[PDB]
Amino acid sequence: SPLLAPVRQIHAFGDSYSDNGESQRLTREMLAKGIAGAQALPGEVYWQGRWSNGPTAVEVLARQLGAQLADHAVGGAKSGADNYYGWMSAYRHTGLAGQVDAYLATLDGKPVDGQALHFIFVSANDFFEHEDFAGEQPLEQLAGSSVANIRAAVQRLGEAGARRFLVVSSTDLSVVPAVVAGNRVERAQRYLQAVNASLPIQLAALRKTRGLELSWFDHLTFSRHLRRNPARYGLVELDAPCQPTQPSVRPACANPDQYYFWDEWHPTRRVHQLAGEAMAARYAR
Ligand SMILES: CCC(=O)SCC[N+](C)(C)C
Repeated sequence: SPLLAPVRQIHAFGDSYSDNGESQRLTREMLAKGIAGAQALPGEVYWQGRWSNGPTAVEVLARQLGAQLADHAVGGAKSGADNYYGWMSAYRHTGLAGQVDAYLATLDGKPVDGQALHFIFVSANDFFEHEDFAGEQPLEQLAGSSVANIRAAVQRLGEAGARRFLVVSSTDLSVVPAVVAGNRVERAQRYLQAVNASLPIQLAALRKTRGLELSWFDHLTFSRHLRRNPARYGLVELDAPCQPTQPSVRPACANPDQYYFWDEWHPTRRVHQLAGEAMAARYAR
């Protein structure tokens, strides 16, 4: 199958797996304004506003493709309007649907770039918020909502003029250290299988109806290759965070590039690099 056409501009939408500074900017604005419950995100033990110790995967992807990046993703973002952090809603809707809305409002009349790649990577916070705040919805129904929400984002961007998309699957929530510690490995498996079975069917139907260029990145296949043969990728430690934060911050491991996880939820820069390189692989430079 032929490589897809080159990419010169990316518009990225999603959560802390893509965020390159928005949760930092937004939370300082929320702190300055006095919004109740606001905290400085991501925190002290993170690199330059990323929720990791280096560039996120979409930033690597942009580098790999020779593209410029406008990264609208916000740490904590859910697939609908709002954030894992409920207190942000008093200031901005920073979920995927919020990000789409702000991107389209910020065009200032001008058209959508029909050549820009619209990059969508979200859903983990749907599961985390459900599990952390005792959500009552069955997981299959939550998965349904996540899927609807993502499809609706692509439909809305398409309606406004976007033509090119890369949508990332659920990551393997089942091996995230926070999920292991919460004894929630089976819930994560069931959730991520339901999103990843359904989403690509919905996206294929939309891609055909609206004549889109839509690529699907299966992040679970990707992390299964990394975790089955880690020495091949220079990785040694697959389960412990390099930078513990929970219950409290402790000293970082000395060899973070041999680690899969930076904190209890987020991958290291080395995993982000590998993912961004893999994501670039269906596109011509
Ligand atoms: C995990 C994908 C994200 O955006 S991190 C946001 C906050 N949390 C406590 C790690 C869920």
